[PDB]
Amino acid sequence: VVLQRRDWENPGVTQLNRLAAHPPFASWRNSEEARTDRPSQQLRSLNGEWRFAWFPAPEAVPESWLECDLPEADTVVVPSNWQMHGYDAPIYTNVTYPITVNPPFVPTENPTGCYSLTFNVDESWLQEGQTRIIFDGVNSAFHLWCNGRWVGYGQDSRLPSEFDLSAFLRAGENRLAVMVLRWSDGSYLEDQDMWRMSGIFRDVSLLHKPTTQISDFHVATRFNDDFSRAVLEAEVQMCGELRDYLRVTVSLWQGETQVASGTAPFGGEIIDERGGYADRVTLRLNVENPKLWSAEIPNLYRAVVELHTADGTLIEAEACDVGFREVRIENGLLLLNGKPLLIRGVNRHEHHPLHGQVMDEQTMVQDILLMKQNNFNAVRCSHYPNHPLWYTLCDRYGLYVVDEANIETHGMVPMNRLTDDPRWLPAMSERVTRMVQRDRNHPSVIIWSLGNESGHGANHDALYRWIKSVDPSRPVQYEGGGADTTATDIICPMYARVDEDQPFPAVPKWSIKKWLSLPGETRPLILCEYAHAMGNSLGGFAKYWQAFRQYPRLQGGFVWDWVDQSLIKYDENGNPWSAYGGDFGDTPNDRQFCMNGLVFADRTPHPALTEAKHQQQFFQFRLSGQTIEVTSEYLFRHSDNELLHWMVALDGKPLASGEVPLDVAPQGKQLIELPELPQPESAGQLWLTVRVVQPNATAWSEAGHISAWQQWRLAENLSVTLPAASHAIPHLTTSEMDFCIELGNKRWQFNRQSGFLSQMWIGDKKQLLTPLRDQFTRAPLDNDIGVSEATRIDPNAWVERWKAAGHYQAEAALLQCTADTLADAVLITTAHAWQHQGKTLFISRKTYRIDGSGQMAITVDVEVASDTPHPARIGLNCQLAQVAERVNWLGLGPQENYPDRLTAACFDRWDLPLSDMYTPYVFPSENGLRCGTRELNYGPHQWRGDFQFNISRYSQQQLMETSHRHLLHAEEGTWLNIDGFHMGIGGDDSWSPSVSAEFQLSAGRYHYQLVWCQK
Amino acid sequence: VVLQRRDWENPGVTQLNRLAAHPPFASWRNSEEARTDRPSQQLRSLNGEWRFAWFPAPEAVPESWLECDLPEADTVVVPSNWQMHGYDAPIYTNVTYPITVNPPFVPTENPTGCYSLTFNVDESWLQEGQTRIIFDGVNSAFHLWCNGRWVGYGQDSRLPSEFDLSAFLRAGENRLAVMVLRWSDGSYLEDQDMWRMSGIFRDVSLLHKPTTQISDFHVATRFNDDFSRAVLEAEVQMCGELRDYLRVTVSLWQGETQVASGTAPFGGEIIDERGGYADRVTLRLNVENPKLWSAEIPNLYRAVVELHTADGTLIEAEACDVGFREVRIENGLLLLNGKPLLIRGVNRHEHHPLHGQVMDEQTMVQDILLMKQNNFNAVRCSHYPNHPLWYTLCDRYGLYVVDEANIETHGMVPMNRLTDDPRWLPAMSERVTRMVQRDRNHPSVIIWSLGNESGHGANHDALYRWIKSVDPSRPVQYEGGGADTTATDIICPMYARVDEDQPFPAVPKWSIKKWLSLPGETRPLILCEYAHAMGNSLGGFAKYWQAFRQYPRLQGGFVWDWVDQSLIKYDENGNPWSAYGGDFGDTPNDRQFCMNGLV
Ligand SMILES: OC[C@H]1NC[C@H](O)[C@@H](O)[C@H]1O
Ligand SMILES: OC[C@H]1NC[C@H](O)[C@@H](O)[C@H]1O
Ligand SMILES: [Mg+2]
Ligand SMILES: [Mg+2]
Repeated sequence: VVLQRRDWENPGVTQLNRLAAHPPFASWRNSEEARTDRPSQQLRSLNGEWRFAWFPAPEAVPESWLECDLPEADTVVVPSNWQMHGYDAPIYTNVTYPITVNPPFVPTENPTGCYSLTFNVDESWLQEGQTRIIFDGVNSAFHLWCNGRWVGYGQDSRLPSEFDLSAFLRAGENRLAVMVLRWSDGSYLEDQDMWRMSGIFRDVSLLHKPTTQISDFHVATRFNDDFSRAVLEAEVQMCGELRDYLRVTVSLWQGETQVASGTAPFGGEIIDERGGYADRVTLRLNVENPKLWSAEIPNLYRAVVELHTADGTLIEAEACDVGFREVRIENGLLLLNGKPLLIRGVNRHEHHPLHGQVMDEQTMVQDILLMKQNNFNAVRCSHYPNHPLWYTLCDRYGLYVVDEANIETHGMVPMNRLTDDPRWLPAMSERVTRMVQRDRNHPSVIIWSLGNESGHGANHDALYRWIKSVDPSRPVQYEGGGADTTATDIICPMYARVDEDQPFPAVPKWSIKKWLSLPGETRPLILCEYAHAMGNSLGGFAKYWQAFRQYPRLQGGFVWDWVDQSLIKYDENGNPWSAYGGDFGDTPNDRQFCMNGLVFADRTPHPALTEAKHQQQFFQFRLSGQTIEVTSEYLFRHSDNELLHWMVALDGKPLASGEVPLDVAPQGKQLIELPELPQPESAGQLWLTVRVVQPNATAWSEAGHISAWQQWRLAENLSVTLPAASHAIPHLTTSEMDFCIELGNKRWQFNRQSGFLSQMWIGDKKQLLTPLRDQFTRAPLDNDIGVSEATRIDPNAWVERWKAAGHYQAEAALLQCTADTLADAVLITTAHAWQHQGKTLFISRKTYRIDGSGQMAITVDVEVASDTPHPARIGLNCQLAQVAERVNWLGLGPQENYPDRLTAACFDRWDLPLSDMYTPYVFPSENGLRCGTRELNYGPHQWRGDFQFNISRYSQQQLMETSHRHLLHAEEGTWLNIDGFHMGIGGDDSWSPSVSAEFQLSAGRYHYQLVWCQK
Repeated sequence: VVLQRRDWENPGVTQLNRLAAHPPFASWRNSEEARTDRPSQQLRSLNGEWRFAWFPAPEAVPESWLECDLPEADTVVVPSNWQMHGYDAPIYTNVTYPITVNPPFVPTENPTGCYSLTFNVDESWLQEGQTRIIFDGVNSAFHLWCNGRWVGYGQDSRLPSEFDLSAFLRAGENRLAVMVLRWSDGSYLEDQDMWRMSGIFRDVSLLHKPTTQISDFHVATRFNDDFSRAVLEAEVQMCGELRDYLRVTVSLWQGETQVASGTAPFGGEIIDERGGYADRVTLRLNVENPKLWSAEIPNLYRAVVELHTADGTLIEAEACDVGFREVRIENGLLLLNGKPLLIRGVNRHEHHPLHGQVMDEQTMVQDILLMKQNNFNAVRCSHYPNHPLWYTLCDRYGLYVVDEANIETHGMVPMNRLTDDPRWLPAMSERVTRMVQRDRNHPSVIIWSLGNESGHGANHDALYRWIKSVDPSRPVQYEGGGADTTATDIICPMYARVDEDQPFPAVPKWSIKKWLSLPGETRPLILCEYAHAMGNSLGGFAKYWQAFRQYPRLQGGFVWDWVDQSLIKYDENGNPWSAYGGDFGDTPNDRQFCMNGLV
């Protein structure tokens, strides 16, 4: 009968015998237990060891399995995904569906997981009341049997399914059987860009309720004009037999103090011509001076709802956390508690590198702490409802949540083929209505979303209107169909740029400043995705934050995204390594496109995370003379856990220091006057640095946490002292093959055929393994490669333009190599031309001046053909012979920084182990650059100038040829790249050229100089 | 397997294997035939004599009935209601449901009608193409078998159900079996004040289409400021295999004269980031000085849609009647073709004293003539979609139509118990979406209605918005929940008085002059029911007509109602007499309250 109906290939059947959706219940039988949130005896977990067998299709499952255990089944932990235990491969695909597109049919080869559990039920559970089983998430569809008898069917992987088991359970031993299908007609609605996995991946519980029970309750808060008086409105519904003696009490607690209370019999007000709801009641509770909930100060109350008799015998209690806050759109602005929000948001997927899509408390808490420590206030549930514990932790720690329906049909052509079709309106409505019914009581949820990337169809407008009518208290947003349709209260583009338009047919992406002012437009604009964090990325991030602060109706956005979705594999020696699409034999697949996070899958930060922290800070600073103005960007809190540290330094050396407490009202200013600063004798630039420190621990941070910082140049004294005249003169030797210069124990050799410095000796120890040569290329970054789908190549991507022009293959030809003795120096002059099939790309003219002090001054002038694509860099590289433990530099740091991502970095003297100067991105690329550098020390060498550098054990050629970080091997010696100039990295998106014109090397002529000496 | 699933007690299953809804098709294989509206060889009627047996429940039907005819079955005419042949009693109840209210369950004693037909299919129908069966209305739910094999299931009594029979038919003799249930979970949505009857009560047809076919088409008309230039916009969709040589032509005819024409290959404009519809095409035809449709002068054109090859071989044609008119609400007034309407309307049920709820051409024509001879210009389909011929006759003779979804839950307490519940949103959406997809091309339909007497729930606001988005060309109205909710473009009270207020709790009936001017109110007001014509009645009628003429935003209303719903019984001498509720042993019942007509 079950394989006869094939309910998984039928969009009109989304469930059989499933109970209504409701807020989370524990059925306490004691009000004190409910108030203090203690564990309930009536709610029993079935997590643990279950039996499991895998089958290639549902027709291959033996009939005996319903009756009793299969001999060849294994013991496995629930919750889990079965791909993580090795039964079949996880599939990573972005847009293309992982099955043939033939809606609503799915392949006959439909992998099937059979789970089963034997468990004991207590005798008191069968005498009276209702027993239900709850599956918090099953992917993608399943049938359930209890003691051999069929119970029901469910679809939608991301919301709980509940079934009544009262008529199926017996005293003693019981057996559940659950058959889970990988594919169903629900799969057409679940095309998110993520690993496709399956199984029972969220918790399983039994819940015991009495026959007369609370079946639903809703909480709402209404305010006066100044938020000094609130009304809590609770609506309660019951199921079972109505009696005259039944009563409902709602009490409101703040800690241990009862703050409000109300009691009533059942019976709503008249609703229409036929009467009202006999089985419902509304309580109104007045609260004076309520403490308001926000992400800055997450004040919660506890509401307890009791069903009891008139004589006062308790039947059951339920409870939730309540926050008083009002969200609304007024005159084009999104307001919380009367103030305009600025969203510092990120998109987050539920992902764990060992457990796949199984989430636990420990990982959720780790994410929330790291988010708040980096100045995030908001999270977008991309793109499905989360584990129910997630919303509780966002209520307690304080994050705003955007809660999103599990609907994405990206792989359809056109994108709205299903969402414009009335036969799929039933399936889509279950995904939205059940999410709102589960989550409507959480204060942290402030916006509902209709899904992601499904075009714009009439089913979207209908569901938009359904939510506005059942829940008027939250705005609704939807990005599909060009980001400003009639199904959204907020304009919510993805990857729109700050200043540049992208005029695509039908769905243009205006620049964000222009979009606000299109004729007729009045809504606020919040980007649902911006700043694609794929690999070495977030260039141009500061330009979004400058716009968000200047324009009132630009209210921020959600970065894409929090955590890299990589998985762990083991090699032959059992060493773990990070894997991406294609590494499991999954095909077709979309390769590294699954790794887009600010943090690695193990929750270690990428260098871009510090850039986000700095642009999102809650204190802004200005300097005028000796005065710092501090401006608070808090909306609700006074700065009561904040002190300002300032320091004045001269080229790294500290000169003066101090601290000042911060006493600044929300949205206010404070002026801090600095002491008379010292006048130093010596040459150099003075630097002032301020940092805001939190002296006391919070729920989310340690004592000493740095929350904000800023650096300025003060007075500069230029150096007018001429170098001391030495008595030694460098000696020049000319052979046919070489110029050699000697001075003491030091020796330099220049090859007369190649025209480069080929060797240096200190004593009799060689210093180079490779000559010092010009470099114009970089191992390309993900933003340079410019691919979102592995099958589709963009000929406008930087890496395509550089390969076509021959930048990676260009050969140096020598034009000139000459040597001359001056009075106190030897001068070497060289010129080279880089050519590819007749065309000259670059010319480089160089002088080397070696004086009596030992210092070698290098001067470089480069010309770049105006019709070649602009180069990625202009500098020198070589392979040094020695490996040292430390790197010491005077310049921006201490983390990796690039010309379009250097606002977070500070000028100072930095000292790190060599291994910290390499960023281990899983897909290897150019990495580890430090800009604005004046001095670099490594072993005996010192370089001085005004340059960017990177230093490591991997060549640019090795990083370009290697697809995975675990396959890189350290080379002999150390590779040094020293650049006079370096292109930006981009990252407005990663599938089209995104470097802004002010970060391209387009000048045509370039000059820089270095001194190389031995300290 | 069929009595194991019990699909009739489950609001989440409204159909199995039913094809998509679409405007009426005849599949002509010749453009001239399509233009002149001649009978199609590809559309075959199965009306006539069928076999029929009655059973007290679905579990009492013998298994043999699927294979072959029962000996104790009778010969009966289809279409019919089985209560009119004496198999059980018709029930007249106004508000109270005729079953125990226990949604979604129905009684186990669920009278069951088993119909069957033996018929011949021509050999050319099985070689190529698709063959479908169409039931225009079955009350209330049914399973269908062909040659012993289960085909599908449908609910909603008032809209067509279609099933593909290509894989089930054989050459020579075929047998259909249809098992019809009186009660289903669909009955909770069908609580209209009328006789409760059952059976196959509208036509049954076979339709033959080619494998590559026109699957849907829509017609829309846009105008300049003075109605001197129009654009006819036709959207056409196909099913089957896309080829480069396929083309669509739309021509527009006024009598014998071709007036406009356009041709194109398949391929819509870009819609979004993934492209456009490869299997759709939009033609735009310009028309100068079009003759405008109205109820006073019902000027029609004929649109012919041909699917053909580039060399000009015709694959199939479809056609409809087109009227050029614009309906809109502007500054609080309902305008047709730029002028403010005054609705002289009546509510009409499909009722015949001998045949029950079976409608025929002759009775429809008799009603329309009497309506127009008595100065009516408008009719409200109370409270369900009509027989498809009704809309064609209102196009040709000139009446405005309000077309209403088959949803009424009057007997619930409170009235919005189902329509405020998201688990019934699937069932309700099928009733609205399939009606709009069937009727959107008729010029006579000028307003959509969401149903009748179902309170006001969130399912109403969602469906209101669904229609405004798929069909912006007609206003939407809904009376429930106090007549002026967010689910209506028109204030549409029932039985509000001219000068006197009726201040009921939650749902007051203001007098109509006062309602127009409540702070914030800007919509026009048209009474969806007024002046109850029960017996010796219509006193005070002149006072409504005086108000309608004096106030611009009072634009008329629909009288309740056209025809008395009485039935014929026979005495001992065989003399016919008119019967009302209770005269068939039906109990409980609401007595003479079923007779409310002007005729
Ligand atoms: O990584 C690209 C990014 N683009 C937009 C989508 O919403 C995300 O799921 C993701 O696919
Ligand atoms: O005859 C009373 C009348 N009242 C209003 C209803 O809509 C009609 O169906 C009818 O019941
Ligand atoms: Mg996508
Ligand atoms: Mg009624």
